[PDB]
Amino acid sequence: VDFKLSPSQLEARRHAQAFANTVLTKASAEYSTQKDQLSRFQATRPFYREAVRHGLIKAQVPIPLGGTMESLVHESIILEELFAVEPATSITIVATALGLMPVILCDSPSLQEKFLKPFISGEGEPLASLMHSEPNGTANWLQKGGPGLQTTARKVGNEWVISGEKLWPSNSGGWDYKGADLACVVCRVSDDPSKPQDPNVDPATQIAVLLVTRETIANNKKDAYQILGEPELAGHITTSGPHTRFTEFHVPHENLLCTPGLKAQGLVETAFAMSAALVGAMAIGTARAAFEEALVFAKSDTRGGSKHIIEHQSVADKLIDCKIRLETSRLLVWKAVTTLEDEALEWKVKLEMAMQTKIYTTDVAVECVIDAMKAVGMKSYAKDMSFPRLLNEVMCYPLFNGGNIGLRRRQMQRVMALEDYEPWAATYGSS
Amino acid sequence: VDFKLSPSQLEARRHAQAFANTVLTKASAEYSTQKDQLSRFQATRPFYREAVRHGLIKAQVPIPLGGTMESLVHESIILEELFAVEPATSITIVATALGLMPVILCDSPSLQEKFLKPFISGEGEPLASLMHSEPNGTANWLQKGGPGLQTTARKVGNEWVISGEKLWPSNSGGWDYKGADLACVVCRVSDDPSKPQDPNVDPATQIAVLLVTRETIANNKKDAYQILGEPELAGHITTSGPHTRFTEFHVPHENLLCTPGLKAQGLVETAFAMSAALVGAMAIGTARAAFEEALVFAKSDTRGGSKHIIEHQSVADKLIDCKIRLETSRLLVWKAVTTLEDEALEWKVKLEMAMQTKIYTTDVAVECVIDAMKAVGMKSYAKDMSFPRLLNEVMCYPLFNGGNIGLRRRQMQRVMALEDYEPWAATYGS
Amino acid sequence: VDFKLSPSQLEARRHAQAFANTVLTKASAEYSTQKDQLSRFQATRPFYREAVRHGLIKAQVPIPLGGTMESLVHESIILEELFAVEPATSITIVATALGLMPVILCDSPSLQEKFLKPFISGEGEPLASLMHSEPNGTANWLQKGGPGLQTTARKVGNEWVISGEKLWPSNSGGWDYKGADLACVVCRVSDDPSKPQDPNVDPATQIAVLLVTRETIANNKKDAYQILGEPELAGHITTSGPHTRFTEFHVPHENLLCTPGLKAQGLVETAFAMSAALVGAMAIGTARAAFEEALVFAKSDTRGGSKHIIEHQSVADKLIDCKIRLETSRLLVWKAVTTLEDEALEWKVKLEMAMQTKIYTTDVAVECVIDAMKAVGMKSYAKDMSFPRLLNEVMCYPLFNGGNIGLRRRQMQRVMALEDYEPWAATYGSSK
Amino acid sequence: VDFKLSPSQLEARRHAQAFANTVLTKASAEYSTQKDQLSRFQATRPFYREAVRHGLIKAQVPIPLGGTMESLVHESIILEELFAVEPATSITIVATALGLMPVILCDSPSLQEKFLKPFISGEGEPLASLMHSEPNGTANWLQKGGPGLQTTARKVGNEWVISGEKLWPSNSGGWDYKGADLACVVCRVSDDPSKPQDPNVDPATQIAVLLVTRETIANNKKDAYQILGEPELAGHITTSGPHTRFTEFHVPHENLLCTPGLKAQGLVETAFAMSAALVGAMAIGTARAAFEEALVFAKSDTRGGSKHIIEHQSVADKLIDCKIRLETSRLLVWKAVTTLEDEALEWKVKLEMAMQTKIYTTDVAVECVIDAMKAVGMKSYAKDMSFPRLLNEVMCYPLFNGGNIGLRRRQMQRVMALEDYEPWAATYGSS
Ligand SMILES: Cc1cc2nc3c(=O)[nH]c(=O)nc-3n(C[C@H](O)[C@H](O)[C@H](O)COP(=O)(O)OP(=O)(O)OC[C@H]3O[C@@H](n4cnc5c(N)ncnc54)[C@H](O)[C@@H]3O)c2cc1C
Ligand SMILES: Cc1cc2nc3c(=O)[nH]c(=O)nc-3n(C[C@H](O)[C@H](O)[C@H](O)COP(=O)(O)OP(=O)(O)OC[C@H]3O[C@@H](n4cnc5c(N)ncnc54)[C@H](O)[C@@H]3O)c2cc1C
Ligand SMILES: Cc1cc2nc3c(=O)[nH]c(=O)nc-3n(C[C@H](O)[C@H](O)[C@H](O)COP(=O)(O)OP(=O)(O)OC[C@H]3O[C@@H](n4cnc5c(N)ncnc54)[C@H](O)[C@@H]3O)c2cc1C
Ligand SMILES: Cc1cc2nc3c(=O)[nH]c(=O)nc-3n(C[C@H](O)[C@H](O)[C@H](O)COP(=O)(O)OP(=O)(O)OC[C@H]3O[C@@H](n4cnc5c(N)ncnc54)[C@H](O)[C@@H]3O)c2cc1C
Ligand SMILES: CCCCCC[N+](=O)[O-]
Ligand SMILES: CCCCCC[N+](=O)[O-]
Ligand SMILES: CCCCCC[N+](=O)[O-]
Ligand SMILES: CCCCCC[N+](=O)[O-]
Repeated sequence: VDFKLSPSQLEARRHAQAFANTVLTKASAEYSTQKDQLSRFQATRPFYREAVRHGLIKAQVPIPLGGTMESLVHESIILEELFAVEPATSITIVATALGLMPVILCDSPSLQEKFLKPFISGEGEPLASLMHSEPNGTANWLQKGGPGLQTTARKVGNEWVISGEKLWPSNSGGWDYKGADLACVVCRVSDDPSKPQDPNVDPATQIAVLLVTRETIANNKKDAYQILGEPELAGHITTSGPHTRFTEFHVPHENLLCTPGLKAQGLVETAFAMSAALVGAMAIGTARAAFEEALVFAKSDTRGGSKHIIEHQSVADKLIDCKIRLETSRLLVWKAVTTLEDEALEWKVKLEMAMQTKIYTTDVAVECVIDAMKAVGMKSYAKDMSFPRLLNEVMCYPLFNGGNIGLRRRQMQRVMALEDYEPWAATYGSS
Repeated sequence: VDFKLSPSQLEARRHAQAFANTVLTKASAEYSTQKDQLSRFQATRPFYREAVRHGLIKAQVPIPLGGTMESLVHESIILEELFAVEPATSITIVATALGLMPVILCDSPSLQEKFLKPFISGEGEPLASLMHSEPNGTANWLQKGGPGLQTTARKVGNEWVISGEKLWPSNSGGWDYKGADLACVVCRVSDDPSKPQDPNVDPATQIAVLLVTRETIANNKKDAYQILGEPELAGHITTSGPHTRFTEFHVPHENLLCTPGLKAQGLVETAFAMSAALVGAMAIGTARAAFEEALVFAKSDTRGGSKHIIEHQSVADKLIDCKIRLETSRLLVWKAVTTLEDEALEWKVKLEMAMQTKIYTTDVAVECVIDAMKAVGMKSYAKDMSFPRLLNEVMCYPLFNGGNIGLRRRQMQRVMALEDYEPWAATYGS
Repeated sequence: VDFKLSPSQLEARRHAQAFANTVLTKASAEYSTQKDQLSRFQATRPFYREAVRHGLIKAQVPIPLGGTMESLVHESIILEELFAVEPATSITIVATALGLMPVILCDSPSLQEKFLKPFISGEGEPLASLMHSEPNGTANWLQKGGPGLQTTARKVGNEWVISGEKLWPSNSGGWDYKGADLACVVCRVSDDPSKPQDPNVDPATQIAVLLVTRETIANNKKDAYQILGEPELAGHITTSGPHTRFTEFHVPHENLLCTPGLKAQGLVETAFAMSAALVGAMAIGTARAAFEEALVFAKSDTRGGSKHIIEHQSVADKLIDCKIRLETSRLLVWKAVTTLEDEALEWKVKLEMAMQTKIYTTDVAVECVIDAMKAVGMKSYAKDMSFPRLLNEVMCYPLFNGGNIGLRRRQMQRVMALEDYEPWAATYGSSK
Repeated sequence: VDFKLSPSQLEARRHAQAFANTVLTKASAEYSTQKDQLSRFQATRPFYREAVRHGLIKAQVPIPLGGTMESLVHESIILEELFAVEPATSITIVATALGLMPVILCDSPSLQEKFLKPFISGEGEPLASLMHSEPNGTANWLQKGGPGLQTTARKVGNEWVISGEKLWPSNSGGWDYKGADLACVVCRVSDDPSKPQDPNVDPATQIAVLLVTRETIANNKKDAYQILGEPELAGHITTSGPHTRFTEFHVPHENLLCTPGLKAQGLVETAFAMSAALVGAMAIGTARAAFEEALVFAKSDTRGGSKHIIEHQSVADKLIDCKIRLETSRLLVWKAVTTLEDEALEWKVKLEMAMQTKIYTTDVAVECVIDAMKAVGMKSYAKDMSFPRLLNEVMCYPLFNGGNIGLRRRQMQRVMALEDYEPWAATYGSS
């Protein structure tokens, strides 16, 4: 057991820090002048171009697939540094990563070569999006006897036809609402969308993922793909994750990611279990920013007293609790990603580790930001400090990438209920 | 022991609700348009105008002083209902209340008559402000051996001369940066405004409060009263609480609220204890709004499943936590204001109850909002729901009106450490 | 609205303290020497005797029914004072109160006169028990399609025959395992106990409460009522709440408390709702003792430093947190009992308030005790301070009288899910 | 970065498990009949004997010093397994380990050879004790202007004389009240113990450690070493940590561990930093036992309903919180002990990490047991389940080995306040 970083991990840290400090710090000057979410998102396009120029999108794709990702620990380090400075553009990078995951994870070299090509070129500003979430919600998307996903698909000739709505998937409409360069659209198979999901079939058997490109959208009637709105978010105010409607939207059969059913469901589950672990690094970067701002302040400011406020035990208690939350969170993320990379472990073990990580790191990042604000005091409430941004940004984490209450805890609960659940398998090995 | 509300308390609640629903809900359409904190505050002026017309400023003044305040429980009920709908203007009302308190609490009939007059007229949009807070902080303003307050006053003939800076006090600059109608400026007495506070004197013995009106400002040089900046706040984005600088600012001795010393300090302490308890009503309003929005959602939305989400035990657990926080908070605020009204209790007993109340209610209001968001899920994060606004608004409460960490817990700790501390005197008697 | 105590409420507090300080403080010297739960229980008999002689058992019974209970607030004050000193015997008094409740609450004077008689005499050491809990659990007793209570009853002739097992009900076996003076035994009506509960019938419609006394037990075959064991508890080590087996136990029809069904469930729900609120006073007593010991310690010990430890912010923060939990807890108990006493409010409003009260006060008392220990430090861990006892005692509260997780949270949840739920009805009135 | 266990790490776990299961499980039947703390401790003597025979005492001493300790990760794994089953005797082993540490850590091979000798032999039942704690408290022992330690020492001719009282240090009086085989007695140097400590002297400059064996005690008058009493503990009821008075107690100058002053305080601080980190593993073992007992119950009891209790979301949520607390704890412990072993890192980096570890692991192990009990419900309150013992055992951890409130948080606070504090040095290296 070993925690030391290799020279390439230290170089990824250095490179990510440099990118964030030299490039991302310029973003706010551009996006703050914009009056709405899409406009703010479009204001970040030049920084995502710089990201691409700096190899950061290429770094979202494994080396065997033509990318430059070295490991999930490198990835975790990169995200913590990026989110420690500015989530604008950083969010777009990870949303693209998630949207590429179902293709990265499929077992089909031919499909991969085709769809990953623009993401590993080091050119343009290509966007990917995993379109799962819906207006009616998704916590119950696999509930037997439930309505299931409201975005359905049916085969017609050599085409699939998508009917439904999505909401929240980052990058989905692209820079311009003519679509992401690659969207993985998660659908429930249904020959008659007017009829309810069959209460006697396991919903996981009915899942299909259909790949939708800008060409796909161009090849459809104007009204078949419609952006109906763009949520104005509390924080991450420069991301795009619009409300999209598909009406009789046609997709070629060659764009079906895999055979509909458990294999499709498994690809979605895997993709979101990878993101469950990595989202902890985003949570850590945000909360670390809050902790470091409070820390510097408490060591430099006496608040009209005789001593720096760090000398007050109550103030120090808050900073201590922040520090501990950040340390345990990082350790858990690194354990989780290495667990996911471990070929000798059952999926069950990986999934449970990734759920734990998502739940802990995202819940605890909120407490960390709030305790930092309490330690700094009134000054933390005004916009000449980072806290107002941080408080809004950090509250996204427990809710997003599958919220902790409806989704992650339920996924973890199912694994623990299994007769062959081995709580410590990721640590002490299996029996 | 009784929890029953009287006809006039129930009518105060109805009147507050109707005012918030018919008047306050209209404010957002006006202030949302504006580009900066000050402009948003100014867009709010017609609504404060209506608040005066509805008697809500009079209601901040006790009846023996010519106002219409009926009791602190009536007050608590009004604030809860106002903040459950819209803190814009509501905030301006409570800041005025606070700015009036040192005058209300002093026992000088001629000062009360002269300075409370606009606030009991029912006319105009008069503002008050208690100007205590400073750029450098105030948690340590009474630390023996510390620098103390950085706004100082010295007597020069029949006048006092103010040198220094205030930051945060609501309404202080008025609507137009020519000043609030009444400002109570809290100062440290210093003959030499540049020599450090004497490490050998108890800081409480050096406090003075000077009353400053738009007339006082108009009677000084332009450069003696400078507004240097206006914080852009996370929430309560329509309030004003500027950075003010006083340079050789002259105030008549007749505008000295009381004898400098323990008495001036006691007046500030008493004002901030009353606000300590009443800010709990604010936190309850904001947190209640969150809870009720989450509850209605949980009972009417299945989130793509077969049952309303209130049926999921993890969801119900959050709402149960929210409800308990609110219920215990309102009980504590009513106990505190009642304790404050009791002529039989000693000050320390009242102070300590007021401190517990500010600490508890403001800390748990935050948890209540956040748990309400977690229950609603991803939808709570977008501005078509109330929560983004509520989240920012709620975080103000543990930090403001004397932050819990630096101020209220230390006030409470001092009381607990006194030799004659009786933890249960407000309940079982002294 | 008003928080002022009356001369009678102040006297009630004075009396409870006097009894705790002069009588209950002596109990330890007697029970500490005993080897097992039952023996420890028996060693408290003389103390329960004094409590009866002080009127404390008579005080568990409403005035209209021949007792001396003045109100639920009086009761709340008394319980807090008793538990702040010694839960031995105090626990027996409240367990009796619970056992009396289904009778107190039934609408039948003739029944009440007969069964409450010994409890209001001011003599002897009569014990009551409400026997609901079972070895297999009760969180799901009203789950439709579930097994239901495993203690069943059937009418044979003009008697009822009880089959099954109870576990946990305080005082149930009496002082000598020949039975409590009054036991209210909650059963599920079944004509064939070998057949499972009908999954199509609402469990609440099958509930029956049978009154069993020492005579009822003496009139049955010796093997019809067997005590099988007595749990060794972490804290409250002087109570008795044994494991009881009923086998073809015969009870006279005149001992059926009311018509079986929703009415019988309603009496049980009402009794446990009342205790749910009053059990907060117990939690408060235990946690108050933790708090005051820590506080006096912090104000008189410098732990080798120059200043009393109360002057350290982290220590103060703990005592502040304790104080706040106790203050909010008592306010909620008084609001909840006062709510339950209000004739104008719907049951669901009273129930919901009682559930919140049980949940909040019991959870936060645990925190209060643990924080008081952290503030005092290593010294809190040794038996020359009260904390080791307070620690084990306080952990009882979130688990007992209907656990927060399986019972109280679920009862509250059901009320919140109802179409006509009014969150603030107890504070601001109904819109109905 | 790597979390894999080596074959020797796995054998250590297996061995520790076998020992706890075949040996320590039998201790209860023996100590449960005894009527006081000292007799309960004495009733565990045959079990410590087996422990020595199994090599567990030898395993407390680094190999370079003649012991078998392979690493601090091995040690953490051993302690976790032992305390998951039975803290009787396990606690004695650990107390001995702390007692040995000032010698292990000093730079005197001659002292090390002489005094470690019994502990590396594999025979008898030798006990060590680090005697720091006192009747009047120790959280303020280094406060300038404060009374300081109330156990003082002075040099008289070629001997040191000890005046004062100790309370709590485990094993301090040995099996029979004639003394531990080795006690490191921590003293404040005072020539005239009637005088107050000089408020102008830095207290750390006055610390001395005197080694005291059964020999030293035998060579002194009986009245000069008196056991005044033995605390009756809430949990860990089979340990001894008596109240002892030294009156004119004579010690040969050869038994002086090192130069009094900062060197001596340094040794005490290092020994207590190591234990701070390792006490985490004890708290994990205890909390794990609670979690596992609750899990098994939850997956096999319906509590009179139709489904196992784990299917209830509120029960699962408690179990989930327990697991995350345990998982984050072990991670922090392993990170701390490896940080402590890193020769490249400055001491304050190691100290801050050790403090983090002790505070977090001990506070959350308490929450874990109580959540476990709440999940199981009323059944958890009776002694036919483990929870009553575990609840009492777990409450020791936040209070002992330097309590979080008075000691570990202030130690961490002081480091954080340093002008050159580097929060992430143990992770991302020092600048
Ligand atoms: C910046 C941002 C980026 C995003 N990125 C993407 C993306 O790339 N792709 C994508 O598809 N989506 C994305 N989302 C959406 C995100 O993944 C959400 O987590 C997702 O919509 C699910 O939300 P939810 O967990 O609240 O579930 P919902 O289904 O909306 O349920 C909401 C709440 O209901 C309750 N609930 C419902 N069912 C249960 C149950 N069975 N048990 C207990 N409680 C229940 C819970 O309290 C839950 O929190 C993004 C959102 C944001 C804001
Ligand atoms: C909308 C709004 C309205 C307001 N209204 C008014 C008003 O009408 N009048 C007015 O005067 N002010 C007003 N304020 C300011 C408000 O009252 C603040 O609470 C006040 O400025 C004091 O801030 P503080 O508690 O953070 O103390 P600071 O002195 O700013 O201290 C900041 C932090 O330092 C730490 N600290 C400092 N000293 C200690 C110590 N001794 N012990 C432990 N920790 C310490 C604490 O963590 C504390 O939170 C308003 C602010 C806002 C945003
Ligand atoms: C089973 C067991 C084994 C033990 N092993 C040993 C051993 O081997 N060797 C040994 O020497 N001791 C041992 N101890 C004692 C243990 O290490 C205690 O932690 C130690 O006695 C110090 O206790 P304390 O942290 O509570 O400090 P104390 O000095 O007792 O202070 C108690 C409380 O006062 C408050 N306080 C005091 N000063 C401050 C401050 N300046 N700032 C904030 N708060 C303050 C804190 O709340 C603190 O918790 C053992 C005890 C037990 C029960
Ligand atoms: C001192 C003492 C006095 C007592 N007094 C009496 C008395 O006088 N009369 C009497 O009858 N009993 C009494 N009891 C028992 C007490 O009332 C218990 O609370 C009762 O046995 C119910 O226990 P439980 O809540 O743990 O439920 P259980 O049925 O034992 O359930 C245990 C756990 O399972 C889980 N669970 C089960 N079902 C669900 C569900 N549907 N949803 C979510 N979680 C679930 C919960 O985590 C719950 O805590 C006493 C016990 C003690 C120790
Ligand atoms: C790695 C995370 C992708 C951005 C957010 C995805 N999501 O919310 O599901
Ligand atoms: C009663 C509330 C007054 C408004 C805020 C005052 N303050 O923050 O100090
Ligand atoms: C009012 C208290 C009764 C004693 C305990 C009863 N119970 O746990 O159910
Ligand atoms: C690692 C040693 C723990 C046993 C005693 C700890 N202590 O309290 O100092």
